[PDB]
Amino acid sequence: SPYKDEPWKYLDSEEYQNRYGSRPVWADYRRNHKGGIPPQRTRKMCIRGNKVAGNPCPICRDQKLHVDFRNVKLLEQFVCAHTGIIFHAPYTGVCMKQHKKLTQAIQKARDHGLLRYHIPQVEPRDLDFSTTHGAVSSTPPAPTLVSGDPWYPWYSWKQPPERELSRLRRLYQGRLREESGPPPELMPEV
Amino acid sequence: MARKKVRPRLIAELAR
Amino acid sequence: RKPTFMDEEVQNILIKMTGLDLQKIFKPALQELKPPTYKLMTQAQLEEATKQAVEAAKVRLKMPPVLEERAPINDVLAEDKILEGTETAKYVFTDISYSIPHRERFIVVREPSGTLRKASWEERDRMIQVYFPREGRRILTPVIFKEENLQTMYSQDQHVDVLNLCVAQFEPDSAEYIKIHHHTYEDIDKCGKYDLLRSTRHFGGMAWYFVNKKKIDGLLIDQIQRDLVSDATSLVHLYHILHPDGQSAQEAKKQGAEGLHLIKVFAKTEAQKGAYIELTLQAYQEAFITHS
Amino acid sequence: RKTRHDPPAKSKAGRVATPPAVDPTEFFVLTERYRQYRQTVRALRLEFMSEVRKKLHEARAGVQAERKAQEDAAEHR
Amino acid sequence: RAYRGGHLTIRLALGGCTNRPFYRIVAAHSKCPRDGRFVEQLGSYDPLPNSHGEKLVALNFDRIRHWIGCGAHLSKPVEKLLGLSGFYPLHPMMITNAERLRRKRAREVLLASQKTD
Amino acid sequence: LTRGLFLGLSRQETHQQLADKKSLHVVEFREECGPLPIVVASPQGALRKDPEPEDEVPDITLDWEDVKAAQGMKRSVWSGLKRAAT
Amino acid sequence: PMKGRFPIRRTLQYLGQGDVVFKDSVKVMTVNYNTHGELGEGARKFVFFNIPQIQYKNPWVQITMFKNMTPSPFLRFYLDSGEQVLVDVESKSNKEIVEHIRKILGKNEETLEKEEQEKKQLSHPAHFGPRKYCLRECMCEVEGQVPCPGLVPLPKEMTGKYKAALKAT
RNA sequence: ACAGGUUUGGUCCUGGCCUUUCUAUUAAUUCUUAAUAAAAUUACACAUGCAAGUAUCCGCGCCCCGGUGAGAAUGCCCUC
Ligand code: FES
Ligand SMILES: [K+]
Ligand SMILES: [Mg+2]
Ligand SMILES: [Mg+2]
Ligand SMILES: [Mg+2]
Ligand SMILES: [Mg+2]
Ligand SMILES: [Mg+2]
Ligand SMILES: [Mg+2]
Ligand SMILES: [Mg+2]
Ligand SMILES: [Mg+2]
Ligand SMILES: [Mg+2]
Ligand SMILES: [Mg+2]
Ligand SMILES: [Mg+2]
Ligand SMILES: [Zn+2]
Repeated sequence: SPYKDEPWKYLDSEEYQNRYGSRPVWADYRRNHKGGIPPQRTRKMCIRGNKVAGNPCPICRDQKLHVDFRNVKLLEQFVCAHTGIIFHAPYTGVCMKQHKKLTQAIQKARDHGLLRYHIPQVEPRDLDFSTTHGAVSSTPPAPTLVSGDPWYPWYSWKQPPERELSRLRRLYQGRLREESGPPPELMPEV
Repeated sequence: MARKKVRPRLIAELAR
Repeated sequence: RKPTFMDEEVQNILIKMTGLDLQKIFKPALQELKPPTYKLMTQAQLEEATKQAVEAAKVRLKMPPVLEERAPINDVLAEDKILEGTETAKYVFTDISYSIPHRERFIVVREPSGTLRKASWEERDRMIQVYFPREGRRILTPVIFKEENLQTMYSQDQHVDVLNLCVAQFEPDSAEYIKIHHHTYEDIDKCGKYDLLRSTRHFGGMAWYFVNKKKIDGLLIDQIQRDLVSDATSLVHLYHILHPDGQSAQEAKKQGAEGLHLIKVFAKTEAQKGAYIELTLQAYQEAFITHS
Repeated sequence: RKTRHDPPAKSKAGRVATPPAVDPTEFFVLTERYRQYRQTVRALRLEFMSEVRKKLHEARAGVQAERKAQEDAAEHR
Repeated sequence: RAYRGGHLTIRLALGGCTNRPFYRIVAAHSKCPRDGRFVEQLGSYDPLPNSHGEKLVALNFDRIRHWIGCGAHLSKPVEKLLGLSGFYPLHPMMITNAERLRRKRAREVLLASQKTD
Repeated sequence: LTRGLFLGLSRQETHQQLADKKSLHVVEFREECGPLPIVVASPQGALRKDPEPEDEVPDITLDWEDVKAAQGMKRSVWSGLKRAAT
Repeated sequence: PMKGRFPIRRTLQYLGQGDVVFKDSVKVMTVNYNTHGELGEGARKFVFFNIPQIQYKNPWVQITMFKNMTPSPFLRFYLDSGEQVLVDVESKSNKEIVEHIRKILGKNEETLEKEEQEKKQLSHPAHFGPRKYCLRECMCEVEGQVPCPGLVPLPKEMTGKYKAALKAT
């Protein structure tokens, strides 16, 4: 349909006014169910492949309607004016796939400011605004930090005395492994 | 914890 | 002794500057509506009910604190070159305890280079929200605060909602809070939408911003057109306190006038465009005489 | 997991253990690090132990505790 | 559950679904199961980096030193985790693994260069 | 049901009639409007200066169904079901 | 409630709106009152209205009634240390007794508010676990973190099935 | 429960059964792929392999984890 450029054009068009009028889209749609209590879950999808499944939902019966965040008049009809909550699927009668699309589109629209919703007043996060404490202010450098020496003497690698190496070889003779020297200071990149 | 239907087991003490 | 926003003198001026409109401050919000409760009251009890709402209105009108830009945190507790390539990501450690205030918590990040450094303000606030969640705060920066999105709200005169969102999301002394508030204050000045924030608790912020940017021409014109004069001269009185070493404040000591002549002092001394101010004040004077 | 009274397996009944090879230079350095590491942690462990004693003692017979005890007693009379 | 003995230990409790691990820093009796009853939960440890490339770790410092003060043992990974934060000195096995990585990486660089020439 | 509904609705008492028979103001406390005392009807004529006697424990007849629902004890599988439009 | 003289007093709100919390040293409260005479109006109304409220907030305090044994109604309190508190009511109304009791043995407002404040920290918001005890159940319920694989499937590079295949190949 | 069907030539009243809603197992008919959760007849008898070792000898550990719902109105909370 030649309406992807501006989905809201259809709402302002005369065709929408002639058919639906002032009342919402879902006003004239009635859902056929098994008895007095309608099932809590509507159809998953009514546009399976290229086949329309029976009585279509209000959104899937006229393909010129597009569910996007740009148009607000269409999305307003699925949001309560006073309570400010999103209508559930049984309330309108739309299929579950389009109901998920409506919820995501409405949530996206509220994130872009295109739709009004309640904003409660929030108190400031902190009671006292003080940057004096040492958690946020810089602490004096450690004596080992300015010198560049490691924080502990044993962090670095030290060559053991040769006498201790001889003792270990005697103790672990037979199952001894090849020794290695000091580790490289910096590791190159492959 | 206890109940009113406690049975006085004796073999466990005998084995010990 | 420079003036501050928490002084009693500035607070008392701003309390009566914003006014008190019960209908606007108590607006039915889009929430879960419940059936109302009815009761019988006499004339005396009605005034008692009214004054209780006034006290509740004053508490609901507590202006948010305004501060300057916070200094960046650049501190390194230790450096360990032995762990230069041990891990690829960086670890963030947060001290969590219900007794320690959030301003004193330790947030330290272990960069992959092996440096034990404190977390910056941008990441420190995010970590606090994750482990101490509260209503209205998004972990990531919302898309609503982009420049393109703000203009859409501003075109829909959503200025009051933008300010209320900014205080809830960002920290008052943060950089993002300052630029959003300043951008909102700049836009309402251009469009002359000062009537929107009349009874809003955020009116003190824009008034303080204007008195520090020496931009009072737009605000004074609107107040006169609203026939609110007793508070209009208070704004001029506020200007002298904030900027004593000025020609306008010197004229007040020289001439020593009162009432509307205080506005005339500023109109012909420091007002950038005093032609509109003087003409509007002249228009107010002739209209008031006719009405009286 | 097995229990005390069940018999062991048959295939793995001859072996006992096979310790890995020992690097002479590396093992001694690692042993030195552990000896200093354990000593440092032990001092911290004892430091935390004394902190618990201080906190518990203040909660039992601290100065504020006597103030609270006298206040309720004085109010009751 | 009534156990014969056991020692109080601070360890990591696994959680989450498959391919998405999530460890909880908890303090429980040594003889209880990994996900069993515990005394107090201290913090959390996210093993997977987020969009910011950060591995979040939560520590209850005042409570952590309380249990250590009363004689609580620590497992291998929690000591390494505490060593990284700076509450404890770097674990000796943490450094040795780093040194092994450098030597293996140095051998890898030399091996590649020898074949190149 | 039809006769009972119309008889009950025709017996409804409005705010203005209640105000006139009590000679006191009636104040509506909207929950979403806060503690704002909205006035909906005023007693035309003389206004009584005597406040209503405040009873500590009111003597009113309550329905057990209303109290059960208020306390959160009705857990039927038909009360909270989602239905179609009005 | 339909049956009863005052059905309102048998709802949860009425039992919960009475704010009289005895100290930890109060164990037994004995109330004696008369069923005849105008002087006992305060005592009888206190028993008929306030006693259920007092017992609801003090489940561990024994309350016992005695009718027509003493011509002058009175209340007797037994403490843990054996101390006996005698309260005399002969003309005091329903409200007066509650205020009098709340001051001699009731807890202070500052004590009650600080008691629940220390209780809040038990449910620390930073913990994880079941919904009944903790707010969140998993780290994936935090925006920014890696989501649960059930909702959004994970990339193949991170799946352990793909990791094992390349190691064996 | 927002209720509906059903007594009788027929109305009102009282009073049952059943429908409409959601979850689990088995069976019938049908069935393309991926991911996650879960995996449940039987306290009936069991082939075979495996589930507790570690460690310079001493020692420590060996239903602790795990498994099951047979038994017992057993218990839950709570004091010690
Ligand atoms: S529930 Fe969090 S990873 Fe699945
Ligand atoms: K029926
Ligand atoms: Mg016991
Ligand atoms: Mg066995
Ligand atoms: Mg699992
Ligand atoms: Mg019949
Ligand atoms: Mg028939
Ligand atoms: Mg089957
Ligand atoms: Mg599968
Ligand atoms: Mg079990
Ligand atoms: Mg069974
Ligand atoms: Mg059985
Ligand atoms: Mg039996
Ligand atoms: Zn559809």
